Amino acid sequence: MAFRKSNVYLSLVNSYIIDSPQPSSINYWWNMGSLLGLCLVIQIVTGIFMAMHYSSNIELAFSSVEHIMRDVHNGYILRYLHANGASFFFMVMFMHMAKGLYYGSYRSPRVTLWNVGVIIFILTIATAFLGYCCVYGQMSHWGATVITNLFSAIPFVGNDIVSWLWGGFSVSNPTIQRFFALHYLVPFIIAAMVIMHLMALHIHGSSNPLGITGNLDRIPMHSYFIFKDLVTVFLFMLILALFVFYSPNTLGHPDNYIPGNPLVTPASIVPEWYLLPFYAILRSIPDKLLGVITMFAAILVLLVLPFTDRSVVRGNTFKVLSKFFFFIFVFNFVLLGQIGACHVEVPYVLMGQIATFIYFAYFLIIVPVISTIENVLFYIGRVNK
Amino acid sequence: MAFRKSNVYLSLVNSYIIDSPQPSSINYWWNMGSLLGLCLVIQIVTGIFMAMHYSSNIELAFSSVEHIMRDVHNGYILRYLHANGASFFFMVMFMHMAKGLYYGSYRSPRVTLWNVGVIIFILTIATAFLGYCCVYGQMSHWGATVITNLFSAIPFVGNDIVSWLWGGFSVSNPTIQRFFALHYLVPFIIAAMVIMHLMALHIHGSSNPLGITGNLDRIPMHSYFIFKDLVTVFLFMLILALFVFYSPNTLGHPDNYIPGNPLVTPASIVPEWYLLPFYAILRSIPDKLLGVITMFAAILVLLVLPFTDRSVVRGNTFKVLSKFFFFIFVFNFVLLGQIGACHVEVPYVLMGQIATFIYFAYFLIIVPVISTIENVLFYIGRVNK
Amino acid sequence: GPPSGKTYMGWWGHMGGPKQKGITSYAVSPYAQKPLQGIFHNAVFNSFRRFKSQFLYVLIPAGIYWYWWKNGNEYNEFLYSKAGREELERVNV
Amino acid sequence: MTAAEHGLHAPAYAWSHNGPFETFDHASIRRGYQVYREVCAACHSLDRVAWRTLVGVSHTNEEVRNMAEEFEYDDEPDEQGNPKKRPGKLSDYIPGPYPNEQAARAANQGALPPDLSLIVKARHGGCDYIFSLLTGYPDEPPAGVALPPGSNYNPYFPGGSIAMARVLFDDMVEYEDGTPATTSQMAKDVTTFLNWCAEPEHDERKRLGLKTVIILSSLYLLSIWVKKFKWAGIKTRKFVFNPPKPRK
Amino acid sequence: SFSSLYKTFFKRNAVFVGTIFAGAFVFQTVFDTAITSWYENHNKGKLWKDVKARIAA
Amino acid sequence: PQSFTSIARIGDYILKSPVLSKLCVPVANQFINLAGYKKLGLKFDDLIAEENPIMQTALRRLPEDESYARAYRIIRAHQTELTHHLLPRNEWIKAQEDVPYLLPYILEAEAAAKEKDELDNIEVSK
Amino acid sequence: KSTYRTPNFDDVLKENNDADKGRSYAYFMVGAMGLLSSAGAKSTVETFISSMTATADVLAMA
Ligand SMILES: CCCCCCCCCCC(=O)OC[C@H](COP(=O)(O)OC[C@H](O)COP(=O)(O)OC[C@@H](COC(=O)CC)OC(=O)CCC)OC(=O)CCCCCCCC
Ligand SMILES: CCCCCCCCCCC(=O)OC[C@H](COP(=O)(O)OC[C@H](O)COP(=O)(O)OC[C@@H](COC(=O)CC)OC(=O)CCC)OC(=O)CCCCCCCC
Ligand SMILES: CCCCCCCCCCCCCCCCCC(=O)OC[C@H](COP(=O)(O)OCCN)OC(=O)CCCCCCCCCCCCC
Ligand code: HEM
Ligand code: HEM
Ligand code: HEM
Ligand code: HEM
Ligand code: HEM
Ligand SMILES: CCCCCCCCCCCCCCC(=O)O[C@H](COC(=O)CCCCCCCCCCCC)COP(=O)(O)O
Ligand SMILES: CCCCCCCCCCCCCCCCCC(=O)O[C@H](COC(=O)CCCCCC)COP(=O)(O)OCCN
Ligand SMILES: CCCCCCCCCCCCCCCCCC(=O)O[C@H](COC(=O)CCCCCC)COP(=O)(O)OCCN
Ligand SMILES: CCCCCCCCCCCCCC(=O)O[C@H](COC(=O)CCCCCCCCCCC)COP(=O)(O)O
Ligand SMILES: C/C=C(C)/C=C/C=C/[C@H](OC)[C@@H](C)[C@@H](OC)[C@@H](C)CCc1oc2c(O)c(OC)cc(OC)c2c(=O)c1C
Ligand SMILES: C/C=C(C)/C=C/C=C/[C@H](OC)[C@@H](C)[C@@H](OC)[C@@H](C)CCc1oc2c(O)c(OC)cc(OC)c2c(=O)c1C
Ligand SMILES: OC[C@H]1O[C@@](CO)(O[C@H]2O[C@H](CO)[C@@H](O)[C@H](O)[C@H]2O)[C@@H](O)[C@@H]1O
Repeated sequence: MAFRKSNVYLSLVNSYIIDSPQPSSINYWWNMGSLLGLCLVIQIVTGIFMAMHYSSNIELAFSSVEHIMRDVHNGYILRYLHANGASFFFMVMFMHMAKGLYYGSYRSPRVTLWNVGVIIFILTIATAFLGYCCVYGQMSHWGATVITNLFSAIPFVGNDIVSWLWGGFSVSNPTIQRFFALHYLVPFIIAAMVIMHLMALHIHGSSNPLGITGNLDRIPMHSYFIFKDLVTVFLFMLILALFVFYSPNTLGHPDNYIPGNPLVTPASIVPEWYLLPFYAILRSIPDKLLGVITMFAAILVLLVLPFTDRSVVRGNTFKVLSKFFFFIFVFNFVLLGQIGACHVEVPYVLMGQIATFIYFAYFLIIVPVISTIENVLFYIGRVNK
Repeated sequence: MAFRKSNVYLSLVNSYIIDSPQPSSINYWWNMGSLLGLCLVIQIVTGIFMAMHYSSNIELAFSSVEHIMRDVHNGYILRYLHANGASFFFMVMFMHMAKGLYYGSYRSPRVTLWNVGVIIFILTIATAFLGYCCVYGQMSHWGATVITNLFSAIPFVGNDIVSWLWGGFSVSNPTIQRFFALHYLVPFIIAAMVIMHLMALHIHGSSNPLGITGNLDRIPMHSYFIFKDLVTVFLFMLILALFVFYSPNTLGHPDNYIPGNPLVTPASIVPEWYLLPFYAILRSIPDKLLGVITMFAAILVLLVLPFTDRSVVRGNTFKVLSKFFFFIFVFNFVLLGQIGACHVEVPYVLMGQIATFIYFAYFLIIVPVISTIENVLFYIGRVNK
Repeated sequence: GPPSGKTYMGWWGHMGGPKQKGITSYAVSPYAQKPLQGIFHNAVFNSFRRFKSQFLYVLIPAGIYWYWWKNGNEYNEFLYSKAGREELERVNV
Repeated sequence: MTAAEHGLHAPAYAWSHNGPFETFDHASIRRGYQVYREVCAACHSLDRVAWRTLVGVSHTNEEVRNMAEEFEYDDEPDEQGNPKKRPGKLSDYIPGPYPNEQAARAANQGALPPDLSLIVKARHGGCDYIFSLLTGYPDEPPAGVALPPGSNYNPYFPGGSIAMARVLFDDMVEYEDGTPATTSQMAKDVTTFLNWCAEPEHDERKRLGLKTVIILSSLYLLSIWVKKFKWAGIKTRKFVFNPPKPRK
Repeated sequence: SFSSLYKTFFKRNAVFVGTIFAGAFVFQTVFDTAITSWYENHNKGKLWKDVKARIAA
Repeated sequence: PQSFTSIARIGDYILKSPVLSKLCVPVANQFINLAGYKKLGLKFDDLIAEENPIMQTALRRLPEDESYARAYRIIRAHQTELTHHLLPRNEWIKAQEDVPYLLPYILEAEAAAKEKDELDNIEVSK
Repeated sequence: KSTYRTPNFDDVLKENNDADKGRSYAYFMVGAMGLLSSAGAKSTVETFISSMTATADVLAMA
């Protein structure tokens, strides 16, 4: 047999990216995964090269990033790529998750693939949080304070956990140094989870836009999808370059260009854009503990989808009501993000609470009710007696 | 089928650690590989926890390690475990490599396994070098200076490569900060290389002390070898603990408790013990370029063994001459280390040069000659005519 | 290698689909086709035709949300203006 | 949030560095440095800017060497361990007016004038906000507004009450090149200098961006064509079905 | 990209790696000079070079 | 997830009710036409997710002639989909042709599986 | 329908002569993509490599 098949190492490359049988009809939404792999590579490489010039000590952190921006040759490119890359990582991940939602990718036999994906989502959010803390600007200090404090809600031992995470009385030197060490580590854990994600994907292959079997007409990954993925790789790079070179701080917060100050929380404080919808969900609950619980539940609720989707067919392509409500969910998520960027004022509080209810209702009420109605509609719309 | 075999993730665990068919006769020497896996884990875990309290800035490095020794709860345990653990990693690796040499583990069909092993050896040496530099004691600064200068021997571009490695005019702040970033990275590359090592091993399985096929009598890894590996895991931990708690600085150099001084190289300078044999080989050549080439060649020569071993049987168990010379090679390697610990004086210089010749002669002359002779002795010692 | 659990996808030669018979496919080499000039007129009419079938599924939900947002935003701007101070005190507490 | 609390929105001025293909106006940066030195430097530090970075941007090597030498920096102690001073050099960073935060606040009625090295990137509005602030002090605050003793009214500042008073007044500086030193001209020039202080890579970044965007645009278009060619056989594939004759 | 023009240089063969790499080297030089000239000319009068010249008095 | 035995139970109830039948069926007809699967040459039964034991049992029992026909519709649908077009109007599946050809095989398999589960868990009342 | 009666492809088939038109266009596209990608990769590697060279603040000779 060919060397690419007989060799112990190349056989893996061949099974995953050369001879892998792909459904002939997968569309451009199936290109987001390769984009996520690219993002992870971009982040790890730019991150390692910046780490060579970074100092984690709380008194040196902010200045070391400025040193990267000013003194390191092409340092500003590394930093803007890493910072804008993180935003892009989340935008593509949101699209990857949305595609899965729309096409019923979370359904059996891909429940394991979906669950590993949820874990990766959590690790990625955590990694981005740790990195943001490393800049040690005003948003870094306060984001570090608030997020670590989320654990103080744990009854009985909460305050002890927070003091442990801090390594002191408050977010200080011990905190930033451990956050950087951890920021370096998690991306490697994510890489290992991505391998687990790919292993789960490989045993069943990808789904397709029709939601039916792809076993009757497959085409090899090599050439077809290798070159189709290249199209989006260049589009992604083009757009990222536009931000990196022409509008590098648009996706960020000006307050992070101000060194962290333990005595002053700026009135203009706002979380990173990709965290806004979750921030809005937390803010919607006028209780400390329930707010924290509800926010984490917003992520964990993704795990109930294989069970609440009662439909007999996979995906939304041929479902009128499901398609409509999917877009209701999408814009509701964007609204949640917009509410998060607003002050806690009338009528934003009520809007946020309603949008929060809608977010959860989608998974727990809308999907099961609508999918059941649609099963019956498909039945009585043709059968007769 | 059983879940451990059916599940996508568990099947790998079952395949490598539970149902893996092991030759019934492998002895305790086959336990070194599991010990190397343990070592890597120990280093990575202790390293990460120490990283949380370390500062790579050249003016803060040495003091941060002292901070780990003095202020961090159980910090001295983490540091002594990491430092002594590194020494044990090399001792076990030398034994693992010696085991392979003795039993012809490098022979077909395990050449790929052996070659991947050589790469791991090189990466482990490089990793340990980078880590030693991070302490920033006198041996750290001078070791960093000498090792980086090894590349200045490359014609035309050598000096430029060295300046690039330094990030300046000499081993300074940029050098230490990049070395720490790289020290964090390589262990993960080693982990990836170990996975590749295990993959090559898995397709042919382990060899055995008889050097013949193990296909007629296998026993499952689980229980038998899982519990046999436990015996040496505990012995390893016991011995390591004796050093860590009772004699933590015996394997180190006192000069590394003196902060690096760019203006003074101590007369008492000596490389870490596991590097002494290669150090002696370099010192044996009265020429800059050839000394460097010869030292690197001492590692690369390991790759010719599958080709220079002309024997028709695998391993030394039934070979009088081969066993004798294997031990000549082993003690010659120890002598090289002892010579490396001595000053450049008579008659150590000649002894080093002769031992260096014996080291190379083993792979290039002794093995092929003795193996050819033994092939014939086995033939004429029984056949009539 | 050890026995592994069966799935719903195989590999070339045994993909796991139903036996096929009676279907005949035909194809022509990319090298023998017009240099991708049949784009416009053959894809410009189809484009937007596909989105004409989908736009309402996206646009209506978008419209509902954009108007809900604008309404709340305008009400907020009023509540914090001099003219809205009376109502602000009322709805705030 | 009330209008006062938010602060008046800063309008969009036509900065010559606005736009993807535009570099900074270096004559404006040069003039802006003079405004910083003669006016702002009395209360504002520029800690992250090294003397050497001004070379080839707004001044010659000789000019910066002469400027740096007008200041004193701590040198290494003498052979007896006694402290000693030395003139500034290109490698040094522009010195601030105060030895510490306590001194800074004592000289400004309790308020701390922020370092301006990154002020343009550290404020929403960037150049527009900085410019509008400097030229936005009315002679008197709007009716009904009680200004806290020591404060100054400026609509562009959130809350309207700012510890910095108007510092720019017509002709307070004599421009080396002959440019009339009006309040708005000085504000425009100093803001441009401060934008360069915050983004010294600006000019090169935009040049590299042009190269990068052109290459990636071409690559993206090229990949689409290559993809279409590689997929042409599949895209035009034709299938026909002839029901098999019943028997097995 | 005319068929006849391509054939005069490559005769129905695709461009080989060696030529691709060699061509990339030439492109890098010419492209950089072209972009730099266009960029500096577009900003003529704002650059330090232009300002340093203006300061003749 | 929802069994076909359950879908049929609810559906038959609507169909056998003159009131509900007049109120629901027209809505269902519009739902199906808007679905658009027939425009890709597919019948509803071709849409059922098959990666489960019930469906595999049903598909295995499907007579050869119909199996070959289903294979063609699925393949043609994938080809049409990848070209981002619909089939020509004359190739669309007609309402009269959108028959539940697989449903009886599915219901039979479900009934057998339900009984096996019941028998596997039967309780003995001494 | 007879399997010997091939369906109509005229819509996509090259009517005019020169059976190498599609080839020349295709190879020019692939070639140009390989060229710009090679220059892009080189620029990228050099960008990273140069970030390790002496920083602006250490190039100060006293
Ligand atoms: C955003 C910041 C992150 C940056 C990452 C960017 C990565 C791209 C993400 C966009 C995406 O995934 O869109 C997929 C959507 C599905 O498309 P389909 O599979 O049904 O296409 C059939 C196609 O004609 C085949 O056509 P063909 O392969 O021949 O060329 C297709 C097209 C592909 O363009 C792309 O690269 C994607 C936009 O090339 C062109 O003709 C463009 C000419 C300049 O493409 C579309 O048709 C667009 C529909 C609207 C989606 C809007 C995106 C929401 C933000
Ligand atoms: C500092 C870093 C290292 C620290 C960790 C290292 C731990 C393991 C390294 C030693 C090693 O691998 O030696 C293997 C060698 C081969 O042995 P074999 O397979 O032919 O055994 C048959 C056995 O009786 C089966 O016997 P059994 O399984 O029933 O028990 C064996 C014995 C095992 O002890 C061990 O822990 C392994 C050494 O348990 C005892 O009864 C001992 C009572 C205290 O065992 C020997 O005979 C030792 C030869 C000495 C050479 C050592 C050179 C090192 C420089
Ligand atoms: C880059 C190149 C790297 C090369 C590194 C060279 C290694 C350096 C030294 C490593 C220390 C351990 C040496 C390992 C040698 C043992 C290898 C081995 O596999 O030995 C098997 C052998 C007997 O096994 P048998 O199967 O033949 O016994 C007959 C059963 N019927 O077992 C025996 O004969 C008994 C083993 C006695 C070991 C003596 C070791 C002396 C080492 C001194 C330690 C260093 C002190 C500073
Ligand atoms: C570092 C992040 C991730 C990487 C690198 C990654 C990569 C991939 C790749 C290469 C594919 C196949 C191609 C595709 O459909 O796009 C895939 C499929 C899939 N991924 Fe991910 N993924 C990531 C995160 C996630 C997350 C966060 C989820 C869900 C919460 C997820 C859910 C899925 C599912 C269900 C599929 C199957 C899609 C289908 O075939 O219908 N992935 N992923
Ligand atoms: C999963 C991949 C990663 C993600 C999602 C991520 C995300 C981030 C984020 C959001 C920031 C803040 C950027 C800013 O606002 O300036 C950051 C900073 C940083 N990251 Fe990462 N990162 C990743 C991997 C890495 C790796 C592997 C390293 C290795 C040490 C690294 C090193 C750094 C450093 C030194 C900074 C500080 C400089 C800067 O602010 O850009 N990152 N990262
Ligand atoms: C972090 C480093 C390493 C790890 C974790 C590792 C691990 C393993 C393990 C678990 C085994 C199976 C059990 C055994 O024979 O000990 C093995 C076998 C082997 N390893 Fe390694 N190894 C490492 C480095 C090396 C090196 C440096 C070489 C050689 C230059 C090497 C050569 C071999 C060979 C040839 C075998 C087969 C032995 C036989 O079955 O006869 N290994 N290794
Ligand atoms: C194969 C793995 C590793 C090896 C062989 C290794 C080896 C070494 C060595 C020999 C030293 C000097 C010890 C001394 O004399 O004090 C060192 C120091 C250090 N290593 Fe590692 N290391 C490994 C992995 C790691 C990892 C993954 C990290 C994570 C950042 C790490 C962090 C450190 C730190 C902070 C020090 C400085 C404190 C000290 O001197 O112990 N190491 N390492
Ligand atoms: C044209 C030269 C100057 C420039 C460009 C300048 C610019 C600025 C800017 C942008 C701020 C930040 C306002 C904010 O937080 O949004 C500020 C604050 C301040 N400036 Fe200046 N300034 C100049 C001269 C002065 C002078 C000469 C003094 C001392 C007499 C002074 C005292 C202060 C104080 C006390 C603050 C703090 C205001 C507060 O937070 O309430 N400034 N200045
Ligand atoms: C990465 C590290 C490499 C190290 C390789 C060493 C392999 C040894 C791992 C031991 C697992 C034993 C599992 C036995 C089992 O599941 O059998 C279970 C029984 O387990 C027990 O009775 C507990 C034994 C306690 C062993 C202590 C673990 C030591 C932890 C230190 C090891 C650090 C690496 C099934 O037993 P049964 O067969 O009679 O029904
Ligand atoms: C987190 C990552 C974990 C790693 C997962 C493994 C993924 C594999 C991806 C690696 C792609 C690279 C494969 C190139 C090597 C293939 C050639 C080969 O194996 O030739 C090998 C020899 O290889 C060597 O000596 C060294 C290989 C080191 C490779 C280091 C990168 C020939 O092997 P052969 O198949 O011909 O069998 C030998 C006859 N008994
Ligand atoms: C280099 C990276 C490491 C290489 C990856 C391979 C090695 C994996 C070793 C890890 C051991 C951990 C295995 C525990 C998972 C086994 C249970 C399982 O897969 O249940 C899964 C569901 O798993 C999940 O939802 C999340 C799994 C996340 C695991 C996170 C560590 C059930 O899958 P199941 O096999 O039952 O599929 C049904 C077939 N009719
Ligand atoms: C490790 C992956 C990092 C890739 C980041 C992708 C995001 C797009 C902008 C990247 C710009 C960084 C370089 C730069 O500024 O160069 C600019 C040119 O950039 C390009 O041509 C970019 C095209 C991308 C081609 C990349 C192929 C894949 C790289 C694999 C490397 C083995 C400027 O070049 P210069 O300094 O003038 O020589
Ligand atoms: C050692 C490692 C640790 C402790 C890791 C912890 C990770 C925790 C979670 O990740 C899994 C967490 C980041 C994730 O919660 C699900 C996010 C959605 C939290 C979103 C979040 O962001 C904020 C933020 O960014 C801010 O910036 C200035 C300020 C903030 O309030 C003012 C918030 C905030 O109120 C919330 C809820
Ligand atoms: C960024 C990463 C880089 C540049 C990695 C470089 C890796 C290089 C090699 O590893 C692969 C190298 C460590 C390896 O050479 C084969 C060793 C055997 C080198 C042995 C070695 O040690 C010394 C040492 O330790 C000292 O300490 C105080 C002092 C030394 O002279 C006095 C030496 C010395 O003269 C030699 C030859
Ligand atoms: O602290 C400044 C001090 O100046 C006064 C003098 O009346 O304020 C006047 O001048 C300021 C300078 O621009 C204006 O901002 C202010 O609005 C104006 O009344 C004092 O009121 C003030 O405390």
